[PDB]
Amino acid sequence: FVQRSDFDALGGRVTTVETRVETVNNSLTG
Amino acid sequence: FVQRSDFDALGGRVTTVETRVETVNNSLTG
Repeated sequence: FVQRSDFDALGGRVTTVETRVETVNNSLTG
Repeated sequence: FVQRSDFDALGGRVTTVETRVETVNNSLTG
């Protein structure tokens, strides 16, 4: 199985990418 | 619960997307 810390660590990366995928789209649209 | 294989399988997708989100931004910025 997998520990809670590893799952929470991966959750931060997913949230961070969700911000960048929209910042990049907004930056280039400008 | 969830097995280690499924967590590691999802880890590859997150890493792959992290590369594409920057390649796409760099390709369009060029």
